[PDB]
Amino acid sequence: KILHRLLQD
Amino acid sequence: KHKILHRLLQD
Amino acid sequence: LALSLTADQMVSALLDAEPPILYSEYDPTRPFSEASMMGLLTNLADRELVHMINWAKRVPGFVDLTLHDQVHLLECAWLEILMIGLVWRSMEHPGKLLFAPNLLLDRNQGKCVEGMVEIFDMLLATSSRFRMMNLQGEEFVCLKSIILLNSGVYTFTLKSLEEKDHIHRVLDKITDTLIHLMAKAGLTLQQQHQRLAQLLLILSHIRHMSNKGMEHLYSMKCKNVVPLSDLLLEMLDAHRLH
Amino acid sequence: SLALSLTADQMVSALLDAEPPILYSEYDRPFSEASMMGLLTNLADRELVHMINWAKRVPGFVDLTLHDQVHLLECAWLEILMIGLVWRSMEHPGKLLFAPNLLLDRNQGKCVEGMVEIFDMLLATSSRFRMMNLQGEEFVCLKSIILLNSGVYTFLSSTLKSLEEKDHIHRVLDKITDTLIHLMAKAGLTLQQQHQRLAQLLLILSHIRHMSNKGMEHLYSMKCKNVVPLSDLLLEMLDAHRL
Ligand SMILES: Oc1ccc(-c2n[nH]c3cc(O)ccc23)c(O)c1
Ligand SMILES: Oc1ccc(-c2n[nH]c3cc(O)ccc23)c(O)c1
Repeated sequence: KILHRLLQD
Repeated sequence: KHKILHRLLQD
Repeated sequence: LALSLTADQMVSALLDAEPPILYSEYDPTRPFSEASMMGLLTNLADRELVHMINWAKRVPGFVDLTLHDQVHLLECAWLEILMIGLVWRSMEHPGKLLFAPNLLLDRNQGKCVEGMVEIFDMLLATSSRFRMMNLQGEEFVCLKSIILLNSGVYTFTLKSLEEKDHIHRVLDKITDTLIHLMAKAGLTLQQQHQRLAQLLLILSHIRHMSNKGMEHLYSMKCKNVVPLSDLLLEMLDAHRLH
Repeated sequence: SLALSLTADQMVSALLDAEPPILYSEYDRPFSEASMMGLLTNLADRELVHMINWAKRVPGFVDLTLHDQVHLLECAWLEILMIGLVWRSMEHPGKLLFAPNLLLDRNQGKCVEGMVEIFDMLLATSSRFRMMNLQGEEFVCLKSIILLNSGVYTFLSSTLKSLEEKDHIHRVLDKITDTLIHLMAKAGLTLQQQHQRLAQLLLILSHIRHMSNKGMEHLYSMKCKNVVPLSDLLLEMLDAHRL
């Protein structure tokens, strides 16, 4: 879910 | 070391 | 000499070298298990291997290479070569893999074997892609020879480096043959390079499948699921997986 | 939308200034396997953060759904790291320039079990790039082809929304092809020569894929061996390949 989060920022 | 690939690549 | 051949010479050469399509030992009086499933496919692979070795020797320029180099290229490429054959044959059976005319499997049949459904799924995906690109017999044979000459090439004192030049020159012809086929079919020049890139980008994906299937087979082997022919064993030991 | 409308020179330009920076390692003296593998993974980790931002700048890439961009980095990440490494090392025969302060030669890769073979492959690739006199503008294109190509067949959904997703990625990839060819036309290459070089370039991406697969196993075998404390993000990128 970190990658997920990092793509949103 | 007598490998089979080796061998068949001669036949 | 492979380098002076025209494109129609090159394509016939590759078309007449094509191996046969083999039949599986399939025993439908037998049920299915991971084990019988895997026995049937590794028997098939093993026989398909012998033909390959002979198909390879009729690949223009291939017999030019030293035996160490030839052994090495085949050691690198054998499963991709079996996988691209497979995907080619399955082209016209959507959602099934035609391992052999008497062994046509769908993905639910994959379930039998631990680890297979991942690989099967890839193999179907690629078949679909081939079918959506309307990939042609003539283009297939070139793609196959590109896999044999390329896949091992980067993993090679003096004769060593002049065998490199040589493979590269033969691969430069197959590219020529590819484009000329695409010109002959009436693709625009922009469509020539676009299609050419697409068939080549699929080779990257076939390599990923070979690497996974190699690991997959290795589990099978290390789990004593199926006995492996010394030839398949040697092919497998080539890639020192762990 | 506007990704497809781009000219060849604007694609090159888009890519050239999306380029991430070169990062630095950390500074020594004797190398254990632990310290070594710790410097390389600390490095990989920081580099992934910048890559996520480079992907977002790559034309057409943010047009894709969150899940599909996720999937594409999941598949592409170590290849992307690797082509950047091979590229940075072109100008240094025999050494891998991980970081300006971390330039390692073959003998030093025998500090870590198993990574010497992979080292050699990375060397071979760099040497090949050198042999072709690869250009920075071909490099940035190669690197985008990898982002977009590497996960695209492993999109298995048969929904309407997902087919035009693939076609879009397939249309972007066609532009990047157009551009590579544009670059070679500029260099004054004949037509035959252009198809030969394109061919040569993309065949190399097959070797980079194999390299990635191998480095991925290697990285999984260190994770087990509890040598290196890997970051969370590297763990979860690594965990994407046993899914
Ligand atoms: O994970 C895998 C991948 C491929 C095979 C395989 N086994 N047998 C085959 C015969 C072919 O013509 C093509 C592929 C195979 C296999 O037995 C396991
Ligand atoms: O088997 C491998 C493969 C790659 C790395 C690695 N570690 N750190 C890296 C930084 C890069 O820019 C490129 C690759 C790496 C590694 O530590 C082990």
